[PDB]
Amino acid sequence: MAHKKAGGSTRNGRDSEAKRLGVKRFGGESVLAGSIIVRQRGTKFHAGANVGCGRDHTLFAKADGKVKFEVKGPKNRKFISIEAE
Amino acid sequence: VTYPGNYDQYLLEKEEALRVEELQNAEFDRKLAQEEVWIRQGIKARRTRNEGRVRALKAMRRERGERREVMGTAKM
Amino acid sequence: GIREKIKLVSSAGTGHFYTTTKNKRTKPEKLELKKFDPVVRQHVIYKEAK
Amino acid sequence: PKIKTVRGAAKRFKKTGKGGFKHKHANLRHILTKKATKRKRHLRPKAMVSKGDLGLVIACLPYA
Amino acid sequence: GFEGGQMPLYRRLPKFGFTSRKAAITAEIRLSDLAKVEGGVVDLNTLKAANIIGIQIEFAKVILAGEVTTPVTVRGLRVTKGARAAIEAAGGKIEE
RNA sequence: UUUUGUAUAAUGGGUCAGCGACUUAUAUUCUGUAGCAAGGUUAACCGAAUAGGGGAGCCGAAGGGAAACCGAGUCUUAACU
RNA sequence: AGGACCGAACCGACUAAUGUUGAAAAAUUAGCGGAUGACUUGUGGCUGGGGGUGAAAGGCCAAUCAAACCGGGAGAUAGCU
RNA sequence: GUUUAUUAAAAACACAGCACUGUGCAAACACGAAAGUGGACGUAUACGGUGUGACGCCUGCCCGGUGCCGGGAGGUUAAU
RNA sequence: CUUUAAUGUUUGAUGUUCUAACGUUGACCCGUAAUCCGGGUUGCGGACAGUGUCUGGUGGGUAGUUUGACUGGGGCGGUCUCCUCCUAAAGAGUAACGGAGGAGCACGAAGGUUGGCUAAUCCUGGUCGGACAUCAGGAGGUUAGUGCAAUGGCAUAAGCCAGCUUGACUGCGAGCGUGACGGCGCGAGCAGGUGCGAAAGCAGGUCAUAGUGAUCCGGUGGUUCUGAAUGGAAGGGCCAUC
Ligand SMILES: [Mg+2]
Ligand SMILES: [Mg+2]
Ligand SMILES: [Mg+2]
Ligand SMILES: [Mg+2]
Ligand SMILES: [Mg+2]
Ligand SMILES: [Mg+2]
Ligand SMILES: [Mg+2]
Ligand SMILES: [Mg+2]
Ligand SMILES: [Mg+2]
Ligand SMILES: [Mg+2]
Ligand SMILES: [Mg+2]
Ligand SMILES: [Mg+2]
Ligand SMILES: [Mg+2]
Ligand SMILES: [Mg+2]
Ligand SMILES: [Mg+2]
Ligand SMILES: [Mg+2]
Ligand SMILES: [Mg+2]
Ligand SMILES: [Mg+2]
Ligand SMILES: [Mg+2]
Ligand SMILES: [Mg+2]
Ligand SMILES: [Mg+2]
Ligand SMILES: [Mg+2]
Ligand SMILES: [Mg+2]
Ligand SMILES: [Mg+2]
Ligand SMILES: [Mg+2]
Ligand SMILES: [Mg+2]
Ligand SMILES: [Mg+2]
Ligand SMILES: [Mg+2]
Ligand SMILES: [Mg+2]
Ligand SMILES: [Mg+2]
Ligand SMILES: [Mg+2]
Ligand SMILES: [Mg+2]
Ligand SMILES: [Mg+2]
Ligand SMILES: [Mg+2]
Ligand SMILES: [Mg+2]
Ligand SMILES: [Mg+2]
Repeated sequence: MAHKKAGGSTRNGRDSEAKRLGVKRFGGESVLAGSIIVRQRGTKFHAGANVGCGRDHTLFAKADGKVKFEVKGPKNRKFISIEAE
Repeated sequence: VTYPGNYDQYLLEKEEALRVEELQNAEFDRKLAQEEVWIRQGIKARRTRNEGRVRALKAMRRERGERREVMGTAKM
Repeated sequence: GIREKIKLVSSAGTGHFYTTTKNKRTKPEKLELKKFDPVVRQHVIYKEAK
Repeated sequence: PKIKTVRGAAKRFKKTGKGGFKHKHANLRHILTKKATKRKRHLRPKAMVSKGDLGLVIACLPYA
Repeated sequence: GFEGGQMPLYRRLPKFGFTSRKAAITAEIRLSDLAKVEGGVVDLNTLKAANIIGIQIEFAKVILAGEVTTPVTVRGLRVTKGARAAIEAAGGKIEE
């Protein structure tokens, strides 16, 4: 009897680890110096006042304060800035 | 490798080294040729296809990254 | 895996070396770069080696 | 009998002043041309055994 | 130290250091410990005769680890520069 | 009993009586309790011997460094804000 | 004359039925093959366990054999019931 | 003719016959740490192994592979 | 001293000759009522054979064991680590033998700075010359480009070109992110030297995310840290690296 029929394979089915990108400190959060605000892959958020940009385009605080999200600019490109507290 | 005798001796002894090495080079390809008909052969009913021969074939395919005995008689 | 590892032994005598890679079949010349030598704490000329 | 110590762990950990254990950072034996200098100089100092691993070391070293 | 099959913590990390034979024959003396030995002379023998360091210990050091009252003449030892400031105060002579 | 799940047609037991399964030596850490307290305690052995001797030793009051070494500091480093 | 013929003792075991907690841990009844041969049988010997013996089936070696039985290592080990 | 004592008696095993191969005798070969023993109180028209299997006609091609036999220069190669 | 030729004289390799080791499962004699043994007399081999220690080859004759997991039962087929997108339900994460592709590198410039610049594509005109080459001016505005996949980005360019160059530095590092851990990552700022720029400044590799391997063991360079009586040394340790 022909009970069990042969089956094919799948050419794909491999993937990679998740990089946990995103915003780590949302607006209105009092944050210390040198800490990480948002993890990027490009630059969806640019660096405003008192913040910097790593080689990964990671945005980090420079001096302590509050987190501010703003949309200044001719091309409506979003920034992040930190106040003075 | 060194050689004894006058100059014409070397030409004779070198040609034997080239001929023999040509003779053994073809024999190695002969085994590897018939060890690739076997890798893609059907298994049969409930047999396993010994991996003491699949790994050896893996070592034969890897060994083919070796020197090409004839430099190639450049054509012009 | 064409590139081969090499090291740059210091000319300042103090046994020191940076290591790097080099495409040896397209770069017959030997590197000679000026880099820090922490033993003598000066910028000297580093020449290629093994 | 006395509890035999695990001689392999006694060569890798050393008890500190408040009951902790110091070890030597891994990944600094060979293949050292690839790694960035920032990475190597950070594995040079000693380290502290984490809270999760703490249970497995006090078991291996009963006399120290 | 069996982690289920993966390399255990004590084989995953490298060995370091070397144990010294010299550190097994030295010791430390507390400053509160100088009032126990004898009529006022401190040496290797005057301590190890008072059950203060091991009989097979040939070096010693006196650290600022208490409070000394009586003047004592440390015959030959390696008093630190903090306990020296506490032995000369009480009236103690220090030599080699 | 084992299971996601058993009246289960899944396991075991015919019934009664007797027997039958988390122990013992040494070592190490934590908790309670007792004695002493910057001290605590003896081992073998001696002993008219559960007394009394015996303090050989062990833990603790100091740590840092791979180590020499320094020491309430020490290590790294040419030096650390 | 003959590893000739038919055929009881003797040796074996092809078919069928009964028996399968049997009369019997392989037998009984009815037939069945060899029956002067490479036959069959009594008594006593010899070959010992990774070994023997085997006209060869992994057969037999005390109703047990792809490595006997007895004692010991021994309370082997069991991530399994 | 023999065989699975106890589910298989056969086309399986043996066989007389054939071929190959080893053995010159203190034979090859086998049982034995060894002495020794069987072969054999035998001597190549004999003994051992291997395959085939009365008798009749026959038994074709391949020495590349893996084995075995002969070689004795060269290359590689141990202890000393 | 560089080639060379003999007498010897040490032994080294092949050859032959002898006897005294050794062999005799040849003959004879004795212990001996004895086809074992021992001894003696002779014959034949003879420094061979054989045995002992060391050594290369062969050696399923024998022995001990190994021979992965996932899986829509097992075998066969496929896969096993790393990167990108969807599934993934607008923070993070999230499975299937779900749907699609990639990596195991490259680069002493393709890196650092200081200057300057801006594409695709179509239309029109023009020698060969064209559907598509170079050229000119128009529309258009990144539909182009990026060393190599996909995604996110990029005009202040992160794309294109040129000059000078070695920061593709040494010691550290507040504070964070992500993991059960091992680990992985981003980092202002401090000190020592350096490059470019007139300076303000920027530079601890490359637009970012793959381009990779623990520990043990050993090799190479440096360093009085240690050095089993003492002075060395060996051998260990620390730093850089294979
Ligand atoms: Mg190292
Ligand atoms: Mg494993
Ligand atoms: Mg004492
Ligand atoms: Mg069930
Ligand atoms: Mg119910
Ligand atoms: Mg019922
Ligand atoms: Mg039931
Ligand atoms: Mg069951
Ligand atoms: Mg029952
Ligand atoms: Mg007859
Ligand atoms: Mg008949
Ligand atoms: Mg008859
Ligand atoms: Mg009958
Ligand atoms: Mg039987
Ligand atoms: Mg067995
Ligand atoms: Mg046992
Ligand atoms: Mg049992
Ligand atoms: Mg039968
Ligand atoms: Mg029979
Ligand atoms: Mg029968
Ligand atoms: Mg014989
Ligand atoms: Mg046949
Ligand atoms: Mg034929
Ligand atoms: Mg076997
Ligand atoms: Mg076994
Ligand atoms: Mg075993
Ligand atoms: Mg097995
Ligand atoms: Mg499986
Ligand atoms: Mg999400
Ligand atoms: Mg959601
Ligand atoms: Mg670039
Ligand atoms: Mg510019
Ligand atoms: Mg650039
Ligand atoms: Mg890139
Ligand atoms: Mg010495
Ligand atoms: Mg060394």
